[PDB]
Amino acid sequence: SDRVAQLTIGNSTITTQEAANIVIAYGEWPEYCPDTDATAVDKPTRPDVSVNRFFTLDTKSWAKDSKGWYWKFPDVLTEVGVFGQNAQFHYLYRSGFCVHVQCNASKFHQGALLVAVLPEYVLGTIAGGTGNENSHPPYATTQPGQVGAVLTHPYVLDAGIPLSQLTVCPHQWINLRTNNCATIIVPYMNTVPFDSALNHCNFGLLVIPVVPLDFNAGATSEIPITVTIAPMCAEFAGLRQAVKQ
Amino acid sequence: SDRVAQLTIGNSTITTQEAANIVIAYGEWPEYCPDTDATAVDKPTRPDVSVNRFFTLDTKSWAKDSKGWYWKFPDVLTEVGVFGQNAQFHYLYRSGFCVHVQCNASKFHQGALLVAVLPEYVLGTIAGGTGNENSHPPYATTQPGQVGAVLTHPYVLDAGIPLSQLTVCPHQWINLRTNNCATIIVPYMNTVPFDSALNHCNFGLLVIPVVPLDFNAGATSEIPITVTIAPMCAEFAGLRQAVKQ
Amino acid sequence: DPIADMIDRSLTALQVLPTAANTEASSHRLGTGVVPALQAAETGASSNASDKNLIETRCVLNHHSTQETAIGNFFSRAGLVSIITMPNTDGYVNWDIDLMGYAQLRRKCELFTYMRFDAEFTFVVAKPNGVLVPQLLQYMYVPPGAPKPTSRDSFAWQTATNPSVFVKMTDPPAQVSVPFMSPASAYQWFYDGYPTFGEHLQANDLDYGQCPNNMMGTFSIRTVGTEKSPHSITLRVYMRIKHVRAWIPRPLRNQPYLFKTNPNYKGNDIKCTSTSRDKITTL
Amino acid sequence: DPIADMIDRSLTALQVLPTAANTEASSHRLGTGVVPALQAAETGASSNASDKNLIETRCVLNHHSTQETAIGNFFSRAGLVSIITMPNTDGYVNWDIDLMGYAQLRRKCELFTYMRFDAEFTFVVAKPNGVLVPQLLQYMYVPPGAPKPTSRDSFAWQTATNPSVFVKMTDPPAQVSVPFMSPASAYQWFYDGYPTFGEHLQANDLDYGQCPNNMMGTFSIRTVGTEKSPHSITLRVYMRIKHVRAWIPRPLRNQPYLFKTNPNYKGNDIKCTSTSRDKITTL
Amino acid sequence: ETGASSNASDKNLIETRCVLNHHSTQETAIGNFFSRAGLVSIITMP
Ligand SMILES: CCCCCCCCCCCCC/C=C/[C@H](O)[C@H](N)CO
Ligand SMILES: CCCCCCCCCCCCC/C=C/[C@H](O)[C@H](N)CO
Repeated sequence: SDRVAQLTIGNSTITTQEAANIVIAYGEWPEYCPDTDATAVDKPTRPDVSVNRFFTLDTKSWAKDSKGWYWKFPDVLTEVGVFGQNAQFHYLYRSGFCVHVQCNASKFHQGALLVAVLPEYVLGTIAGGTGNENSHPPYATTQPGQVGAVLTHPYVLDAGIPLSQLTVCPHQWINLRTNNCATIIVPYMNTVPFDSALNHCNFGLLVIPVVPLDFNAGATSEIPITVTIAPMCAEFAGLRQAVKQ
Repeated sequence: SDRVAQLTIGNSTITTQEAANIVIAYGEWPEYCPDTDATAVDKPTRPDVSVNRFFTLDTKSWAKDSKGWYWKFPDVLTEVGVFGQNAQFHYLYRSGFCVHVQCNASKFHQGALLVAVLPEYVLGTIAGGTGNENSHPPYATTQPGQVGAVLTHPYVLDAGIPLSQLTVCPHQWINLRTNNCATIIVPYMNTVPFDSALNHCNFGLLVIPVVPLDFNAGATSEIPITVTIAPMCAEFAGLRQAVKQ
Repeated sequence: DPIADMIDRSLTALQVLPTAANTEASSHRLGTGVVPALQAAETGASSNASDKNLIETRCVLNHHSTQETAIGNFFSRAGLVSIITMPNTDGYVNWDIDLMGYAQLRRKCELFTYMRFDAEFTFVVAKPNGVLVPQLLQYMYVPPGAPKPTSRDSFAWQTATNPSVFVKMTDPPAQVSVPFMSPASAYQWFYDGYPTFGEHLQANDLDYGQCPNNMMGTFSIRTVGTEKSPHSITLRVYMRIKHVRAWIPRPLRNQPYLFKTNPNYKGNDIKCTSTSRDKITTL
Repeated sequence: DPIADMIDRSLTALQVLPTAANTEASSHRLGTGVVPALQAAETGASSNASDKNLIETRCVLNHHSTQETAIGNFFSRAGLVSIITMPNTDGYVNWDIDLMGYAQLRRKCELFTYMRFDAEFTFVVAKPNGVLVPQLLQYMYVPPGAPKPTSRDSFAWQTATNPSVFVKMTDPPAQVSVPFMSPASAYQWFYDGYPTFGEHLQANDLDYGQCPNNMMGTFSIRTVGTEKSPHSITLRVYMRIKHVRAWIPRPLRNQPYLFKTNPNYKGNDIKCTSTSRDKITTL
Repeated sequence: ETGASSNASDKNLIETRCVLNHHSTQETAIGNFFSRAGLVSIITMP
């Protein structure tokens, strides 16, 4: 009786019939910034309907030998919708999020996905192979946009930390024999109450296939993955002309 | 002690030291639409800071033989600022306005301007000169944008009504020996509570020089005119992808 | 109250005036500082100087009523809106409802911007020389979207839903009452913009000023019989206006009309508003 | 209230636990429907099955304290952060403050994301073979923006505002206390983004991950005299951490470090996290 | 021209929110500004 779920916010609604429970990251709901922690003096703007809604990104293809994908937040939403406009005409933003990942398969397939939200995901290089080069990741790798990039060495997450203890972050599983979706609610986590949206990226969302996808020949060999996200309590301040990046 | 004035709204402030009084058109303040007159069911969005501020348009040049200029509302603001974005991503809008026109000259010049706000300003043609053609104004004439167009036959206002009784509309004067500014506050006047911003234009603002500008040779022969406007209680509804026109 | 930011006037009201205002007595006055004769027309307010502040007046009780200047008595008069002739030659006409075909009623209704009213229509019908011949006629009102009759004996003349009148030529003229039937809250005689979306070009330039809240369908008459009647018919339609409410007055038109759909004027003979004289000093 | 639209929870609170939780007695159980041994790890919650729900247990009162596992006792130990040598040859060195030069303290501090603390610095100084020679030294802390000394006898060594210590080699080691001095509310060891605006290119690609809320200026020592001292000096700096508050834990690094500013690793020898064995069935 | 400085605050020019700040003014006192030892003399005996 808790396997079904419905999330509505804005003018959008997500329904699921085989769903796990809802994960609130660190047990805190997202909220507007109180006066005791505020430092900016200008009155903030709250669009409160046109930015608090479900936005659907692109769709990846799960093969039999896939590595994994990552999206940087809120770089994924900075060119779409009115949230793409308020983040271009202002200097400061502050918002929570609500991530929902869908991937469905039949009763004859098998596989397991590990979804996880990781804050301050700083990428690294392989340092020129032999380890003597002070290499740096380019701008296309660190901030891919709403497409998202693939992983190269997923055992070390391309940052030197192992996959084996990634579950200390808020996380869920998409096991193909029980459920087909995963959902996390993330509050705003930063050292400063407001920040720029074009030079700072708060967290990264990682989808890594631990158990490989396997099926017998003849079944539907096209397994897609689709990510859907929604800001929660977005505020903005510091108006200035449009600067994209 | 009432010759000075200060208007602040948003993050903008207009000051004047030789000003006439403030005109409220038909004695009504602009306001949000109540529930007794509403027909749309979706919850409206109110940006309430980023669109309630003073926007400054371009600057015309008053010569010795000028005819007059007109601006169509809210066509002037539909490509600038975040108000240019919310009017492109929605289907319905509703807002008041506050018009402020500045034109200053010294104590040795003379002239008189008649500012007036006219609702449902439908333009016409000269019908092919001899009057047998069913001519129509083009799209560049009826909706000029934030530049504004000039008048051709100002005695009939290019609509068949004479200039001599234009003062029945809300209006003010800019007489160059007393003041240098004029200000009108217009509420929302339409038969329906919400409307589209790309297919309907509520009112027109007319600036017509009744008494011609005259001075002796040697003075500053460059007299500019600058219009500054500000929406008051803007609401929007009916979200859809961006359509410019 | 965690956020101290989120917690957070009409000018004049109307009154009844049955008669014109009286005139109170006054005397002379000599003083400094107070001056009602000097105004400032720059603020857009009209002057408030009365008679007693400029000259000395007596006391006059007037009982002049202001009844004839109300908008109800100004508009409730039947005026001609249409002339419809059946020489068309097949015994039926389909006339599109447009009440801007005759200039005397168009000038009065264009004095206001928005209007809301109920009408009352009257049909006076005879031959083109006033002659009378006994003849049976049928009127039928067709709403927008309904099928229209294409012949004298079509299936649309069965009038299973449509309102219709059957009347003879020798009878007194027919009269009907029509309620306020717009999708909007009031009719408007001016619409600044285009009715549709999309690109506006020189092929679609005639759309400018056509509001669909005023298009009310069509109107159809016919002779009743299935054969060809041998007489020419001419219909005249008169419309009264009841329960009037108006909004936002406008300047009146001083140029002669050219078409029914747009305010176009003749561009060569721009008529001056006043009749010209010779000198400024001699009347 | 003209608009009816405008008028319009923490999960668990903390508690003190001085000792580890006791174990209560239990018995066997035979029943249907109730099952604590079956869980679902898919929801991201850890299991809540205790010992008594799987086997039968006795009663054990334990008094094991959890004092050593607090974050205050875990971090308040002085560790080496710098080795500074004066063979540089002009009797002075300017060392930029960066506490990520030695891997044993870098691994402990990178376990958390945000940290807020006050430090305590200690300077142990001798010759490069441990030998002792009587010698006068001066330390000077230079905040970011302040002028730096460029010579052994510059005007920056007058220390009119700067905090400074004068200490000899034969003395006990010097100790100071430093408060929390960041412009933000906490230090962070990871910063995903660029510090500046504008275009990011291959010339400015090294800006990625450099947060200016952690750059604290520089540090300068010198021999006091105006001439050239004849001895080689070597300084070792040890830092304790007091009044610790931390936020948002992270996985620990299992690859060896390469530079002080970025998490780059060697891409050829990816070290497996566990030590490998031969067979899965034989330990 | 009168030699007095202006008294216009933030709230009289733009619209502001409510901000409770706890920034102390201790470091700007004259006691903390001057109580630091500085060099005044170099005296040599050759
Ligand atoms: C048996 C009754 C038949 C008569 C039916 C009459 C109904 C139509 C009444 C229309 C009321 C006025 C609507 C608009 C008037 C003008 O034609 C438009 N504004 C044109 O601009
Ligand atoms: C006379 C006292 C001289 C000592 C002055 C020490 C003040 C500097 C203390 C810095 C506190 C840590 C700030 C940042 C630490 C790391 O270097 C950065 N996070 C580098 O990532």
